[PDB]
Amino acid sequence: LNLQGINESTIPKVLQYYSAATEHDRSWYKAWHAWAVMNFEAVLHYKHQNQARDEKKKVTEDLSKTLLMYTVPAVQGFFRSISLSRGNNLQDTLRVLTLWFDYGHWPDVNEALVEGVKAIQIDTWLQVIPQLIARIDTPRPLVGRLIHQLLTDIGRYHPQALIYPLTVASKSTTTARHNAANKILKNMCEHSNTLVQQAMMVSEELIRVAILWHEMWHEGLEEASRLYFGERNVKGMFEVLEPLHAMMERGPQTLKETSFNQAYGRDLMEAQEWCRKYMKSGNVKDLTQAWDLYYHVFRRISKQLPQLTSLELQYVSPKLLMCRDLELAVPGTYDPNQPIIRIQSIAPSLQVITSKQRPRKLTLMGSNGHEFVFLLKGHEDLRQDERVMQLFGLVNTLLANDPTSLRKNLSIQRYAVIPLSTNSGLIGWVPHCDTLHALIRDYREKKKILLNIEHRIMLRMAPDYDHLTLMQKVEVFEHAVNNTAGDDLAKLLWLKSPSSEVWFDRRTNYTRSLAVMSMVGYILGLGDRHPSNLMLDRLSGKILHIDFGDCFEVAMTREKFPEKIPFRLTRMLTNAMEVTGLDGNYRITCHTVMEVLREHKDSVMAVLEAFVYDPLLNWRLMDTNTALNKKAIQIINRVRDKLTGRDFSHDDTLDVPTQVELLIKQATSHENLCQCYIGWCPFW
Amino acid sequence: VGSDPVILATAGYDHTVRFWQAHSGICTRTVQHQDSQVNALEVTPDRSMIAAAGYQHIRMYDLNSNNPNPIISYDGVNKNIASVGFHEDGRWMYTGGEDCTARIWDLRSRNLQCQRIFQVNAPINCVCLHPNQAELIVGDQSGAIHIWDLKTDHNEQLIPEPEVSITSAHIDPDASYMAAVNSTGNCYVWNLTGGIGDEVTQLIPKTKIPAHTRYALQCRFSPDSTLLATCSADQTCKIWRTSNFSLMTELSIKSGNPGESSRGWMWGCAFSGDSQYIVTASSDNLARLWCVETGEIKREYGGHQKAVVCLAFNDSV
Amino acid sequence: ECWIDPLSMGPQKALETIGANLQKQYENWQPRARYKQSLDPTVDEVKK
Amino acid sequence: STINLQKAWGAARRVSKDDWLEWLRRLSLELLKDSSSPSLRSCWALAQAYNPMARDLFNAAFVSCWSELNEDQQDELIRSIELALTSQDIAEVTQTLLNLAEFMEHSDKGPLPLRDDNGIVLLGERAAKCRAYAKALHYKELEFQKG
Repeated sequence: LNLQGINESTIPKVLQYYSAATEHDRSWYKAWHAWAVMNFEAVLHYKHQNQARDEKKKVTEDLSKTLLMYTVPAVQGFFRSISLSRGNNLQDTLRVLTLWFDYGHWPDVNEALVEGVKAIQIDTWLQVIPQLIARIDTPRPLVGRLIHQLLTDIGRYHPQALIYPLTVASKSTTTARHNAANKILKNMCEHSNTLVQQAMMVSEELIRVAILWHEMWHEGLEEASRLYFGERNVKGMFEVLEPLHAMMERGPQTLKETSFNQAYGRDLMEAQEWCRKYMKSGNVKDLTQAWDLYYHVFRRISKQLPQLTSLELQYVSPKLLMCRDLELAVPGTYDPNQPIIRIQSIAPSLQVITSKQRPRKLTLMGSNGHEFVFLLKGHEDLRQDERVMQLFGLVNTLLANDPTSLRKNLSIQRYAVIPLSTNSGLIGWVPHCDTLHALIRDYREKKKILLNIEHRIMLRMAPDYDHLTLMQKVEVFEHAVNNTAGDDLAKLLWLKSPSSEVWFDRRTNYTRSLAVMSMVGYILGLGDRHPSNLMLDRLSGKILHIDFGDCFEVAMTREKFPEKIPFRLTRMLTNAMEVTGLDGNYRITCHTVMEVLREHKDSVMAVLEAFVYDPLLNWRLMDTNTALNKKAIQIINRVRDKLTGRDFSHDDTLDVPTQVELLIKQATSHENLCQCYIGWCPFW
Repeated sequence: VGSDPVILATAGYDHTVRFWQAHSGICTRTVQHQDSQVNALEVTPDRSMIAAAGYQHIRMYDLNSNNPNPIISYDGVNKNIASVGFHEDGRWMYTGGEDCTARIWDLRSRNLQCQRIFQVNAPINCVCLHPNQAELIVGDQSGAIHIWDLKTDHNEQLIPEPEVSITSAHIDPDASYMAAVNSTGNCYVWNLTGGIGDEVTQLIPKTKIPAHTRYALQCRFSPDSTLLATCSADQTCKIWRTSNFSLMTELSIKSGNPGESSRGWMWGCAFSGDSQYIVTASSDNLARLWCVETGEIKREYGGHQKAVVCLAFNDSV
Repeated sequence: ECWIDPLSMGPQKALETIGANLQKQYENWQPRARYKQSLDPTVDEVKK
Repeated sequence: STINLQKAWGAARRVSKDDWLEWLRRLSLELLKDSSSPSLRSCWALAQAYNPMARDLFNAAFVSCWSELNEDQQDELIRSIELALTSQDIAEVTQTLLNLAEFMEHSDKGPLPLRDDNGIVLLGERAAKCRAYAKALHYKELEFQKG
């Protein structure tokens, strides 16, 4: 394959070889994995050659026989390579899913899968419960029927792995998903029933906590004001507000909802009368009375919201206060090996974080006795973060397996992510952390240094900084960098550390962890890494990345304030490392991480392809664009080029040392840095 | 300003355009330029009105009358205007922007909209009209020089070095050599094949001069076409003789002291009417009238609050 | 304070709320009287 | 309250380990007795009975004293610190005074100026013989930053 390539003549040969290998060593894992992956590539090669030739009657019927000739070997092989690995079957199991979803509607592929699903252990599928439920409503009946039957048996053993994603699906807006989820829950109830009732309540109450009525009305009136006064979209304005009226038409379910309907509810209903009068009259004087009432309550809400520093369970949701010694386990703690750390009790106070989104700080008491703190984000879809955490899990596994990486103790710090709806969900709170922006703010206030000193110097030297040409920007940026000592993080890392011996260990961990997430972020495409989005562990020294909202080079794609920096390698971070510079720990660590990922490119590619192609996550790619399948294919191709090292130039392949060096130059280039949005803080 | 034979305008971030006098060094009159900086000035060959290319507006101020509002405010553009050309007949006006779309503007026509467009891949950093008035050289951030013909539209794309932003490029009045400059600090000289009707305009690479260590900013031949001044971010305005491509004189504005960071970039090189003197703007807010042969600051112009990015110089009788 | 936790409501709102409740409480005994609250007053404010 | 201190500074007649250890004990107890903050001054009696108590308050006694001193006593003290480290260095005494110099770096007052440059060369050489290679590295990085 390395000499010739993949084509019509090699595939029959390399199959003869891998088959012989399998014959001579049946038990050998690699012989089955290689045979399986080869068959699977023979499928996708003839599929993409069909679309290249046929798209661009008899040929599709021949393609049916042709791919099914290679599909049944692939399935049987992946199932056998799963049992042999017994703990490193992620790649193989996802490939089974990709094959099942694509071709499993065929009787022969279905049969092979049925026999396989029987043979394979049920613990293996727990890895890929997200990907299964993503296709819970597959239009193909023969596929969907076997999904249900598999989920059924995942319910009967390890139900804690299923209740959380099922409860989210059960309250999905689209009818087919929630129907399937309820039909599965109906079957789950017979085994336990107690778990289903508990999780359905807890999740409903957590959603109520996650977005209160006055918070929903606030975001709704903001959107409706932008539609009306901005765009002059009156019908779309009613589409924003009419769910909020139907929301209150349930009635006051808690004391907070009672006092809301008391104070505002009367005015909102009166404004709805003007809206319903406008619907059958069409007067400006009618609708202006409604906007007067809407802006009346909006201003009252806007005045209230800063005062809502904390929410008491007795008021916001007393159901959760009553909850004692629940069997439903703490989210993202369940392990089939460990004993279930079930929820003991919920604390009465919720320390509401004062941010733009106003996240909560949920904290649960475990049955083991340890507290578990969480972050309840509202209106921020967390399915991306969940998938990204699956990727980091894989990468940590790969680094553990590599001896060089293991010796260096390389790993990515990750945290639990548990979605609750399309809007809200729980994030696991990482302790002993604080954002880089906060650290620099507190250091500069201590040392009496102006927080925005670099920005102020720029605007002093050239007040039109935003509107300056590229060369002009580079001059101003460099003049600021030369006239500011960028050592704040290094200095504060020293002062914070109790002793030099600890400090050195903190700095070694910091440097290696940063390099690991620089390379991984580059491949994944993670942009928008301003200092508020990364936080530093004040004990271990490891860096943590949060808020992976932008992926697959969205920042580069967007016209406004495009980011040309692959990963954050600013001067302050460089100073925090060894005095010599990036040439030391950072460069050597990058080589090791890149080499391991390139060696295991197939595993990384398989995981990346599955979640990108998922229909639920297709929305992000469609928003990035300006069909959907073509855009996804291009993104996957770019990621593959990065792993090979042909990203910089397609014509010439680049070795790992050469590729790393080019990446460092681009990240540290003055011209690229200047373009970056000022909020990114290119000067820290 | 206008009635005086020599013109010497100056403008930068301070939103003014100060018209100096070369013989004295006194600010005759300023002109306001709000909403933006000025990226490139240009006196018209007719000398009736100066130009001032800025952000989303090419303004053109009067040279004869004093203290007037902008005569022309060509709007309808975005992402700045890097440079402005002028047709020697005085009818057509060229521009270049970061929108990767060259244009041509008919001053005589009252239409706000432009006339022709030459879209390219990467943002256009500099324009230069060929003296024959038939070819339009167009640099870009990717490195690709072009020659958009003004009659056949046959752009002959050319990349001296891959993936280096070419920042300026000039061609001497006798159409002998064409020089280009990139952010590395090289000076690619090209020998012009003698074609006018054929429009072959073949560019033969002569010498890559290793002019500066850091980013170079502007190059421009003299009207004599004997000297090639080359400015850079190293605070030195080198002057290369066209024949031998050697450094005849090095005009530097360095401190002469290691303890002085970012004194200011040098991006001005305007030869005198007879190539005896050379004006030079710097980011230290000061214009400097240098001497070509000796290398001495004859006069220094001060009074600009902010940096000085542009110059204008016109000795046309 | 006046059967109101001041730290629950935030500083400024709590002070207004306690003044309102205190008026009601007094209005149980003397409902027909002009009430005029002073909340962290100055000296002139008390004088006037 | 600087007669016994100046004897403990300009003695330098110690030709063994326990001699310098005795100098340390006398130095610590004199700083406690001196110390302006009475919470420390109260612990002087216990420190005489128990050696660990005296050593745990060493850095705090020093800072309390070193702030009161009107510069002249600071030079008298720093000169004595230089002599002790440079000549007749004892591992136990050294790592005490190295932990004092590190504690002084973390303080707002700033590092004690000894023989110029805050003794970036002396303390590095001394930490190297103490085999405190992380302190050695930190100090050697400060020297690299200067040149």
